[PDB]
Amino acid sequence: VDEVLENGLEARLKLVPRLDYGFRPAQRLFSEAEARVHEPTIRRDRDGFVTYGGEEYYEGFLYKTFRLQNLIVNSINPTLNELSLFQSN
Amino acid sequence: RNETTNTEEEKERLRKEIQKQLHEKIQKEGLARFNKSDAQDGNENHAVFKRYESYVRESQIPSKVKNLRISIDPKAQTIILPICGRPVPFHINSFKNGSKNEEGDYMYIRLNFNSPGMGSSVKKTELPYEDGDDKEFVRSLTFRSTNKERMSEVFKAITELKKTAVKRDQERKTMEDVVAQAQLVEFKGRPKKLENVFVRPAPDSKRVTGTLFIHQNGIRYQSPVRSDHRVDILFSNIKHLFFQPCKEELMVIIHCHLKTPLMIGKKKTFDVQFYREVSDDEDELEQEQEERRRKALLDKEFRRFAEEISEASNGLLDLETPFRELGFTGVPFRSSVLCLPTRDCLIQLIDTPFLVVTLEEIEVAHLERVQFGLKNFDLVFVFKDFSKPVVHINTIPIEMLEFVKQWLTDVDIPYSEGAVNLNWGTIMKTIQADPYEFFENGGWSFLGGGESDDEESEEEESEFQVSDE
Amino acid sequence: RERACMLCGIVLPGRVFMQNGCPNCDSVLNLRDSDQATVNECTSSSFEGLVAVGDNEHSWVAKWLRVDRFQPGLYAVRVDGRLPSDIVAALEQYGVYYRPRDGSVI
Amino acid sequence: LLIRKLPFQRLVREIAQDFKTDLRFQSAAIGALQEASEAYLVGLFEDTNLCAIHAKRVTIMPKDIQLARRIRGER
Amino acid sequence: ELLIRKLPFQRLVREIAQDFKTDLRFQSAAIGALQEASEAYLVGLFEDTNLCAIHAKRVTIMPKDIQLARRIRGERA
Amino acid sequence: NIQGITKPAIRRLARRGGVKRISGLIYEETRGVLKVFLENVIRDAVTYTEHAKRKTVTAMDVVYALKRQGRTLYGFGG
DNA sequence: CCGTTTTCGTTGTTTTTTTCTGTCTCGTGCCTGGTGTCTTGGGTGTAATCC
DNA sequence: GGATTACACCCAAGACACCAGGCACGAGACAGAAAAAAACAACGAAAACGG
Ligand SMILES: [Zn+2]
Repeated sequence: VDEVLENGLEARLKLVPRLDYGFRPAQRLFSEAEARVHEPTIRRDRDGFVTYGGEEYYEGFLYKTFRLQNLIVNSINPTLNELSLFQSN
Repeated sequence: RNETTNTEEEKERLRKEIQKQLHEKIQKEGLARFNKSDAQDGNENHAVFKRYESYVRESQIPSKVKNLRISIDPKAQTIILPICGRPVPFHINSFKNGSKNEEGDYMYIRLNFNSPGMGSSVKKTELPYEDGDDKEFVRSLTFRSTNKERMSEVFKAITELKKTAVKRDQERKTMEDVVAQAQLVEFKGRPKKLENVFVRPAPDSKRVTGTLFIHQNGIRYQSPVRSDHRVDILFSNIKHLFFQPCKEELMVIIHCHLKTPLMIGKKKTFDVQFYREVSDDEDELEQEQEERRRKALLDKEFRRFAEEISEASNGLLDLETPFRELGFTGVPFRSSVLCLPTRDCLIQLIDTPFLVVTLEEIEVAHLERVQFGLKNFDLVFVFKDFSKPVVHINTIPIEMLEFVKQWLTDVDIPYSEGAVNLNWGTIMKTIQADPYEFFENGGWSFLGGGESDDEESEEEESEFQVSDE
Repeated sequence: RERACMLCGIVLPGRVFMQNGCPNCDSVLNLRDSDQATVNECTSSSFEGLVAVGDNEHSWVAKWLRVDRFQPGLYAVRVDGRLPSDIVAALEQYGVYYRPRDGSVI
Repeated sequence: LLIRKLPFQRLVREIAQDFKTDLRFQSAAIGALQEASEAYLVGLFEDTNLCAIHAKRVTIMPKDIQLARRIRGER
Repeated sequence: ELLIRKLPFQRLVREIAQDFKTDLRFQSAAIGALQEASEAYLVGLFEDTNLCAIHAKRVTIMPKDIQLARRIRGERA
Repeated sequence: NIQGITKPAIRRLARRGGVKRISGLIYEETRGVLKVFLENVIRDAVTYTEHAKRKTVTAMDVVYALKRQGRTLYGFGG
């Protein structure tokens, strides 16, 4: 939970992107080189903050707002693999 | 201030003295360029008729003609018309326009043909018929038929044949004055290249990014989507090479102005532009700083590439950059644009159509609309080649008048001022008819008439600087 | 569309809060004289427990909700979101103590 | 002055004939009226030329005059 | 209702005023009057700009439209 | 403090003025125009204040400064 | 308000020639047609709360 | 059992805009008719000055 919206109905979250760059693809850090090779229409707004296909990826991690009705805030079961993938940066 | 206005006005007397020495110089260099022997050898110019033919032999006429009806031969661009049992051919070139009217059971189609007297929009240079005061012309033929559907199809096919003929003639003209250029010699090693570049005019209706390559005797633009959309430009054919960085623009530019026009796709052009675009409270201020970084990056890369083009030319091409601080706003075409001086040219490259005026090719500048408290003025450039049409720059703000006059003086261009928009279509045709007689009677030096020649004034009151009562 | 003014607890449409401001909190919030960000920071559309009060003076509920000194109308038992630190300091400048109605403070 | 001095005098008298019958005029009244009228019209033609150039044109048309008088605040 | 936020306009006014005399005070009614006048002026200017844009046979207002309107009004020389 | 006049505010002012589509440079152009207007008006107001030998700018100074420009304002004590 | 001076406004006549016009052809710019691609709607479809 | 509904997304249309073609109404050109303009002289209303 990178950001909590003051409204409390939604919140901006840090996620691992699920893209194929052109039934869901496995989660993987957004790779700018592969994204440009498969889709040269990448946008840039800041250093380390990249917007590709309308989705904002910050230093390889997706940052997208999600509804409160889209989250489980209790009985959360973590895995080392995801923990390492999140804490490596 | 009085001693500075005296100093500034003495520099303005030097400005006027230079302008007078420029008018006298051009008058002497017009009398030396045109001799009385050239006036005696006056060349009369005559309308050129493009000769065409429908058929040479009666065998060439198709056997389909046997029907006593209107038969069209697209291969020979011919409309065979049944005139009293005669298979009379009429070439699509002789044909002008057609009108179809279904009156009752018969379809009355009147096919009009080219006839002198405010006829076709084609210029006098090329006439669709041979010049002849004693020549009589078939102006129109009206036919009727009981079969409405076929007669409608025949009319469509005549109209299509005319459209195809006009399109082919435009395509030819867009390739005509274009001089047959030498073939670009590819560089045998790894060529220097600039990627993700857009070209203007575009070779296809679709805007596609390409790569620009430097070769031994020119540059090549090459689209990644189609190999056939290559644009080759020889160094020998480039007249001027401009670079323009993003000082206020959303775009970076490398512009090639050409000596001879090239046929890019369907368009004849003297100008070929290569460009790329940057476009895609502290956070918004930082986003402007990130755009300023992206500007500086593309500026550095495209400037370097334009210098590398200049180096590859072996000193045939100088790299020019616009002096933005000397720029003024005006309307050369249909939009208000910033006109930018360079070393050797007056340019506008941001919007199409492009303006490129070479300063050395100017004979005289005329400032139109200049008079008592006027809001704006127009600037007219006359060229040394009187066959070249004059260039108008309209609505230059009156605040820029004294700056433009100074700039024209600093470039050794004579100028004149007038309250009225003088017609140049008239002025030029008279000057083209006899250039020698023009200079004999004072050329533009007499027209200038800088001398105020005003002594009438408005009288004066009893001159008495003494206190009264 | 309705929002609950965080300070007094009244509930009114957000456009009403923007156009006219809070009839009770305008002496300390200036909600009408405040931009949309301040309106959101003092009026929240996410709330719970609609309350209608008829007589502030004698209603024990109004005293329990500390709204017995305000205009009768629509009020919310719980309001999502709290006043910002700068607005809290501004109110403390005026000498008025702010008690959150978010329920997390009791 | 581009307009003449006698047609303009007659126009001024004709217009003045509505507000009070048989009114005399003075040495520098008609001259001042003509100067003001020509200055006003020249300014209006300046604004009209600006609008016509704005429309990418060179010919001034009555709608440019109307736009100029609208922006000036003229009724 | 006023379409500009009050604090930004107050900060802008104080920033501008600080270039003529330091330690100046403004009654709140002075800022309110300034905001009313500025918005009324800007709305009239935008109406003239819209008229110019429609005259040019367009829908999008452009900086050249603003400059032309201000020139015709007699505000820019 | 001139960045406080955000793009949405200029959009709102253009919508109340009836403008249907807006270029991207309109915002900077409008900021410049507003700055010029405010500069003139505040300069006149501060002149009035200094003459009145005050350190506070009243509503009367603003009203007289607008009357000076020809922008007469009603409802502020005029 | 009343008497004075004398400028320049009103009155009329003759002559000049620049401006208005009848007439023609050409062209350039007004208007119709073909096309771009963006902002947005209406809909399917997957998925769901509620009682 | 039943139903209306949230929500993401696809297939598609309305709109302001860009580019091209062509036909006619305007500018340019020339020879002719018109009356605005220029120049002249006469008369005196009324403007500028005074007590
Ligand atoms: Zn409240």
